[PDB]
Amino acid sequence: KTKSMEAYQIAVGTGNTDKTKPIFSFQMDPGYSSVLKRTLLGEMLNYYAHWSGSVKLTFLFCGSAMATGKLLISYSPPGASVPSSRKDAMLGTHIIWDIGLQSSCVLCVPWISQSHYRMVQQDPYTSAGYITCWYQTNIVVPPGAPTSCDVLCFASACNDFSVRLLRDTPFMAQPGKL
Amino acid sequence: GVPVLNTPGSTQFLTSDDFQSPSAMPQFDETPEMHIPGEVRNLMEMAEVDSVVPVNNITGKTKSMEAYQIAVGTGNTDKTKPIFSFQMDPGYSSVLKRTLLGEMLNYYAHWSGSVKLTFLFCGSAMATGKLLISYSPPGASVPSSRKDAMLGTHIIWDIGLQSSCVLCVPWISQSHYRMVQQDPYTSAGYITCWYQTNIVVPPGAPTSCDVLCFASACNDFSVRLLRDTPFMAQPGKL
Amino acid sequence: DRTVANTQPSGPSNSKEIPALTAVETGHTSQVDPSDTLQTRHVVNFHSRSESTVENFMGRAACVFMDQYKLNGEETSTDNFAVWTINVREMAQLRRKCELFTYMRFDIEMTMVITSCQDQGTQLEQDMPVLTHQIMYVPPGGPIPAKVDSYEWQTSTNPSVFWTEGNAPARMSIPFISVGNAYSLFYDGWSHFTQDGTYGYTTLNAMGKLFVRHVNKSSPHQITSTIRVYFKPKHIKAWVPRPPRLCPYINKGDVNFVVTEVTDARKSITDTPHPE
Amino acid sequence: DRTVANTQPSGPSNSKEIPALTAVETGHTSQVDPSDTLQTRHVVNFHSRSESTVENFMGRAACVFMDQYKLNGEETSTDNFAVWTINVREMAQLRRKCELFTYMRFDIEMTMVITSCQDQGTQLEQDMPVLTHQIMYVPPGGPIPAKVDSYEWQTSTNPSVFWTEGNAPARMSIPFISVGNAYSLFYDGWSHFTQDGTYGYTTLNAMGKLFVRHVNKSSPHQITSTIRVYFKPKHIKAWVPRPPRLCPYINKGDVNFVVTEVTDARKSITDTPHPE
Amino acid sequence: LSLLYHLTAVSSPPAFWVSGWLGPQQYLSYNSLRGEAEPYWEKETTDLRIKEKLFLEAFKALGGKGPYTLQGLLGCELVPTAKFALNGEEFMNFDLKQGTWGGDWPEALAISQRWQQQDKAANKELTFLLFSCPHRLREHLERG
Amino acid sequence: DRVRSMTLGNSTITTQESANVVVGYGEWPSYLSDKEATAEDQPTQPDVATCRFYTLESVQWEKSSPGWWWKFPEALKNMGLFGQNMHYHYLGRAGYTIHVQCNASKFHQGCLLVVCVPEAEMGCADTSTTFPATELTTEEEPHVFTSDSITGKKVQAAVCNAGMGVGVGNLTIFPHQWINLRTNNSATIVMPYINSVPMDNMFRHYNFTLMIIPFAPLNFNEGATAYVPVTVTIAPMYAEYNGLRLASTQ
Amino acid sequence: DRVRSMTLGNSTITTQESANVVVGYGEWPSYLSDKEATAEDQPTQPDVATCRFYTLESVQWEKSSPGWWWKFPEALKNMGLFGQNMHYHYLGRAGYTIHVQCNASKFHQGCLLVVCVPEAEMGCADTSTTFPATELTTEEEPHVFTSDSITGKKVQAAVCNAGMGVGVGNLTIFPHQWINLRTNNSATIVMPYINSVPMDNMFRHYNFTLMIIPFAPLNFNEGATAYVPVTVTIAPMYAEYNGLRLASTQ
Amino acid sequence: DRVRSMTLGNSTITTQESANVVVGYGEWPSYLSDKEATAEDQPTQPDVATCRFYTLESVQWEKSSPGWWWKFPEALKNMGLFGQNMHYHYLGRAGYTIHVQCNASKFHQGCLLVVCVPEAEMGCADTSTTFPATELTTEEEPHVFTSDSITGKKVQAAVCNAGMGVGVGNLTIFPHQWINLRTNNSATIVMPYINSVPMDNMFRHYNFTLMIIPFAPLNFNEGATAYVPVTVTIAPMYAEYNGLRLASTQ
Amino acid sequence: TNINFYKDAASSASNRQELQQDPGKFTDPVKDLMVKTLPALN
Amino acid sequence: TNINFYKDAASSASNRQELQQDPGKFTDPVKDLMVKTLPALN
Repeated sequence: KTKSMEAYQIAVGTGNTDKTKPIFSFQMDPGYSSVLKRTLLGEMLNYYAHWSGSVKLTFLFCGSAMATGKLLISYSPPGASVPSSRKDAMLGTHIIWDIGLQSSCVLCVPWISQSHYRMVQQDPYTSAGYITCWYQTNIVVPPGAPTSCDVLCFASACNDFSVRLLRDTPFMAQPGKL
Repeated sequence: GVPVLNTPGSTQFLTSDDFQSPSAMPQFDETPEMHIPGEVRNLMEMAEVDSVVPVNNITGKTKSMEAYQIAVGTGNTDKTKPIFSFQMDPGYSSVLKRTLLGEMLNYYAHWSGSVKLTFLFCGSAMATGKLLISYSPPGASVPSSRKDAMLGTHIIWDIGLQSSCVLCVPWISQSHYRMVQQDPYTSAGYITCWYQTNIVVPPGAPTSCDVLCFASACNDFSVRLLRDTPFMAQPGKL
Repeated sequence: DRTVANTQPSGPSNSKEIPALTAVETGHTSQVDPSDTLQTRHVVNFHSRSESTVENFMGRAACVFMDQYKLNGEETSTDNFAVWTINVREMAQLRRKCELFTYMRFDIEMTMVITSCQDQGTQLEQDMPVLTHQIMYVPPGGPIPAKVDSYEWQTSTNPSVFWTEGNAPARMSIPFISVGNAYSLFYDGWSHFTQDGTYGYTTLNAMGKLFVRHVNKSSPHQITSTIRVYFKPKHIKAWVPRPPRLCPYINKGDVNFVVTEVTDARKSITDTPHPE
Repeated sequence: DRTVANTQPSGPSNSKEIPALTAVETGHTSQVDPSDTLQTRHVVNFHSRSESTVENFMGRAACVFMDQYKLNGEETSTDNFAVWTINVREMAQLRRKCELFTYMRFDIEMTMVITSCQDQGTQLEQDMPVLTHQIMYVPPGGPIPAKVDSYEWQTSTNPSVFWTEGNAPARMSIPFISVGNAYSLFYDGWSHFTQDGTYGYTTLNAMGKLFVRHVNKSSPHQITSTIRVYFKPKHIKAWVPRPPRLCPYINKGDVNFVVTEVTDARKSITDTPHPE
Repeated sequence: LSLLYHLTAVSSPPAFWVSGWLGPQQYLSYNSLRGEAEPYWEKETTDLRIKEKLFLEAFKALGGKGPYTLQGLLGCELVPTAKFALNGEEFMNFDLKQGTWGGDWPEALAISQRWQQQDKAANKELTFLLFSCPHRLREHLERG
Repeated sequence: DRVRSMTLGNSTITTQESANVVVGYGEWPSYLSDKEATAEDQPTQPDVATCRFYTLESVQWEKSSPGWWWKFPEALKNMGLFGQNMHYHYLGRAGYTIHVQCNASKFHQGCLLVVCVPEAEMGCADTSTTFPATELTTEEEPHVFTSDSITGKKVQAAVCNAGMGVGVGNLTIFPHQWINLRTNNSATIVMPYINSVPMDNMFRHYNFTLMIIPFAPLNFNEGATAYVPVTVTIAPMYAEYNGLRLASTQ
Repeated sequence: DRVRSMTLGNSTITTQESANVVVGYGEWPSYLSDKEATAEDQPTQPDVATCRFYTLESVQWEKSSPGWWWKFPEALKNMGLFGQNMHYHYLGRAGYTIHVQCNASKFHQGCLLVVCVPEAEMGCADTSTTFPATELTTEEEPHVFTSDSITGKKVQAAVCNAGMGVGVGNLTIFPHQWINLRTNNSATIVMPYINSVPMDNMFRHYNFTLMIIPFAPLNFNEGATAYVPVTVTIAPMYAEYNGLRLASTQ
Repeated sequence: DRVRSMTLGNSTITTQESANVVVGYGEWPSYLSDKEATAEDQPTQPDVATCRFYTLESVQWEKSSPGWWWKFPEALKNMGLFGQNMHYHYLGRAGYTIHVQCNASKFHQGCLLVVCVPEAEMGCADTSTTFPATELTTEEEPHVFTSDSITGKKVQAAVCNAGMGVGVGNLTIFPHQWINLRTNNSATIVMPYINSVPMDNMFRHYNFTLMIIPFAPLNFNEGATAYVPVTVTIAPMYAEYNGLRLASTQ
Repeated sequence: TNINFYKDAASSASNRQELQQDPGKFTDPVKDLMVKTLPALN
Repeated sequence: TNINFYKDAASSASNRQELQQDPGKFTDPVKDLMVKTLPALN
């Protein structure tokens, strides 16, 4: 699915199967998380060693206009495990997205870091939380509408976002002369 | 351009220089400084803090909690003998070193100022006595009797509600600063404790009580010459 | 140094104002703060973004040219001088940073960290005086040296710096040498008007060549010096930012690439690296 | 420069004021001067504590990194560059001074006293030009060199200094590189939220790595250089002071120690070293 | 082909042993008791001694007193491949860019930091994976 | 608002479900200023002859379509007086308002990143060589991305990346407008004249690429319109033209 | 004064022989300021739900007892709503008022250094390895120092040193209050939130250790109460909590 | 207006077709006033910890579904800090904003009376006896009405009546919001704290029942989404809590 | 620091102190103002 | 001496001249003022 256009599309579907299972689940750190890295926010952080500020994850629905549902996307602060049920997800920070005319509801995750700046690299200390999406209500589609729709997550930064310590990006890793 | 002559002391890394230097990360946005409680701005502020003195350096008693406890007892035996006796210099005296004041001085070569030795009684509340703690200035031998102790600087501590009487030793140094290292010149005096009155305890109270000495520094205390601490003596790579 | 915007205090809101519900289809990134979608506290944020500016991001000096030019005998060849058609693309570390923006107007500090090491050989007894290195920037279209002792090293008008080994690396601030008003880090057009010829940035921003040599005529035994030109783009006026390069660079003349994954693959869409 | 408080004049006192009699059980160090408990004279004390401040105590620069990186031939290995995960703990001399305080916000001057000595060998005839040394601070999470001639030495954004041997040691003032508002010299917590993982200061204050190498590509015969990074913590805003370390340091990642005596043992509680 | 040293060690045992497979065939059988790379060989023996010391320090890095069967699949496929497993479950990998081990497991970060404490151990791993493993793979392919 | 009308030149674009108009980097197009000018050829300024929505060939959005890219100054060659002035003028500056119309019913699923990437220098399928102009610029048909890696002496149209060796999903830094069939029936990106030089040849230089990349593949149940086109109309407002000379043989 | 009363939250602590209350480094606890804040999650501030004296397990002061240490943010896990908010919040800031009550008769001898040491990073008995979390943090019982050197993969609890490789008697630099049975029946140390970062995880990070180290061993003649307990109550005043998320499995 | 956004606590509810928000009896929720207060325990007031939309289990609207009822203070037990404070506090007052989201396409028929009935005392299937608590309060799943009369020692869930022996269609006197799939994709009922006593136990007392009763059964032609869920999210704004004590074993 | 010792403007220091930003160029590029509180479309 | 030749604040000299101290943080940390002359307890 990666090295393709299936990497960005979050497959949200009309079904009873695995609707108490996360639509997606990754770590909030744009720096070292394989999901939130290699994007504008993630690659921007990878050029630094310390980062701060709220991350807005804008979830754009890509499906039929007749499709309607509710997706509960939750940022869980560190200290516990990754959310395994929507009950554990709504305890932390969560946003309920009603699929509709807007269809681009954004989970603007807060800054609940213990320190002023988190670590871009894979550091167990001052790490971020986890982003998990769930089916608040199943996306009901008419017979003419496709059952399997998609979601695109957009990582962006707020007016509160900042980075501190410049560094060379580990992504490149130049082998030799070009 | 401007004619400049390379004066002596150039292209050298003096360890105690305040020269400026180009930054690795220009225009770096440092994390905003929050008001973290406990802003220590002088090392003497740490020295000024009463710190339990391992007075009882007796073998076995050290590397333990018996090092700090001065065993003061209810008896007729050796009550004309010092409760404890050591040298006043926090720098090289084995007793007053390895504490906040002592280790603070060991990071320097010259020190000055009065040392407060706060003597906290750790015994039964019914226990009552009098301990005469004396700082004797140098020039004579260490006090061997309480008569020789009261001649110098002494404080009579009445064990009671306070039970933390402090011998704030004076600054009777010939020079403005003493030597942290073991120097016979400009050395400090001697701290010796004696039984002014025997600590009488009721039958229900324990006979052998304890005393904890706290080395701290006054508002007059200061050090002059920075140096590497001899305590560490790093063997090699960690 | 203006800091980040402080998170304004917020409380429970059941209003008809939908901050989270927006439309990214419009091409507008939602301007919502955590207060907008969540109940937060009033924290006076002092997280300055000074080091996160293009001036500071490009301020870090990174190596752009690595070549080995040699001093040896009288058999002068092309290995006694290092030739570089001055381009950021050569080394990928700064190439990615520059290719994070389409156009950048900047004055470029060129620091030559020359490292001279005698080439391993049977006979190394030589005791050569301190090597002096000439780093000349040939203007685009100007004459370029053919040998280490050619007339082009007589810098009548070509800028040059003579640096003695052991001193501070030779830092020369090259001004904005561009025919246009910016440097096109990407040039989607072609070299010629007939939609042919060379393709890419190489056609425009044709910075003049840089030639490095040993001012010392010869050395009893061969000594190889690594020029290690580092670039510090300052006075940045970057325009049209671009995403940081994903695929590893293959060539310094084009952005030609071997297809790479969008990001590190993970077991499943629900796979979160977390402590057990 | 405010001096110490002058000893106020005092006389005989039989009052109900008990300066000596206090309670250290309260956690308050008695503020009594010699005048309070003894009859003293009025001396105007000028013993300034300027050199006894954390700014001056930490102002003394002490070596923090000792490693030997080598220049030799073309068989590049990990011994041609010196790697250091920048931490005060490495050398105990400054580690004890820093571990005299729990948190310290400071800008850190990093001075590289490179000492290059040719390795003793059968053949030392080589006459190498003046060695140039590159000292690059890799930001935490940034790419780190795999070889002495890797792309990571092209410092596009990583700070670096090129220093020629024989000049003043390369002094670079690294700013406050910390995610938090201070440097946790002690971190009683763990690396991960599950109360596991790495324990100690190493989890936080994750200063980026420092890589030192010879800018010169090769040397006819092997030459070993000792980097000898010395740290000068300036602009100190130290918080929560701690007692100077008693036990000798065993590891640079933890405060793990072999139990040591509280202080030097003495014959008896009444034993005073005194002249006879 | 794909060179893969199957590093393995037991905290409470053959304390440490390596199974180097140049392809599906096994060509190296290193053991802790022998201390030599029993099937050029001297350099591989030194590298595997460094790996043995790293594995011992990793065993010291884990706080738990229970048994720990550390494993790894170090090598290069002609691309370096580093996958470390604790108790038979993959827990950390060595990032070549950042040049350090890590993963979601807390023991992953503990072991990575402990190995980072060792002098140039991360860059020793970098040389082993990016340079030494492909060099040995090519040398053995030409030889065999 | 959803409904909108753009009247640039003779052509007029009416939309009912279009999202908000995006102005490229917030700068509205305008004629090259005298302070910003480099040529003294008194450029001609056709207000309506060249500044009008030229409708490009309709492109069908398929279920397996990876994406497409048009090189705008170039795509508009031999298409009206804008292309004629491209041929007849050495220099050229224009701000392009790209309205991409991709109409679909309420039962159609999908979303397109319709991003205008200035100087989107594409990579080659064989990295050593460089593709010909017939692979980058539209040649009787827009150029189409590929789902996986491709080889040969062609443009590396792997939709896996943005085409420049960069992350495609990170292309939103450039001005863009997503065509989500749920919300957007069209995308409107108003790119100003974006170039390093004040004016450049419109054939020699490709000012930008309109990359229309379906992130969610068009999925529709049977009975719905299979032919869902993606038309591209572009209006070069403020189409300045310096260096008038003989027509180029393009 | 000897008598004192502290009313923090629901719980109330009354003392009759307690010494003067120590405020950690002279700074009274307070909520994280907006100028000093780093997170924008609108932290919850339970004034009485979390800011109350939680009574920890009573510890008997023995004649041979070397000492004890509690990791405060951690010790209070699964103990009331403070522990619940620790589980449910990623970030956490609190100023802890630790009242240690060690009551004894007038015939009991001894003194305890009840010192709150911020970030008291302990050493390991085997220096090469590192102890597990079950050795540092209280696990059904406070962790107890040892009179002499100990070995094994455990915390170096040698009471000979402070536990960090440092002189134990020098610990008084940190805020402290001695429990001298002659004078003090309890110790009161008011530590503000003491950390480098504005907020940190209360399980990942141990803010401080309450080290209760008897310098003079408890000596009492026969007939006196042998069981002399050392209870620890701690009130996390101004217990701020950011990063609300799922409860940690601690 | 159809579109709406409610930001209560950490959670945020966005709607596009929701009808007008209903405030229970026109009184907006608020904290218990001192004039209206009966307890002097200084109640804790978590502004965001407890006052947030807790998403209950999704319930499928079936063609034969009679209806459902949740007991709100009770349903939210063991669900976040609101349930934790329910366990840990004897008294409790809260105003509940119930957003019931039942999304459906334009081809789905049906309407639900989503009525919040304060103190909806239900009847028993066998009138002589009384049902257990496992029949009224939600037990791993919401309780579902029955189309016809039922027997046994269970709640009389006959959807024929309102469940209290009263006309179900007359339930609209209580605050309500109909989920008509033609118009409403969700219902929003803002019930203030509605009780006789100023505060009552949230387990002992069921403040109200959210009865979602489909008056028109969900009818959809084949091919349309058969699984049409009815999610229930409830935000207890102004969740006051008196009588703090040990956690209830519920 | 602000003092320039060379007449050439290209010889001056890096403008590290200059912190300017207009995120509305890339984060808010729409022609019509889009308010966060207000619905973005219709 | 006071003149700073680099724009970066981290590039300035050591603040050796700054002599500030608050020993009351560590030597007088008690909430209630403890006067030396007055009895500390009762």
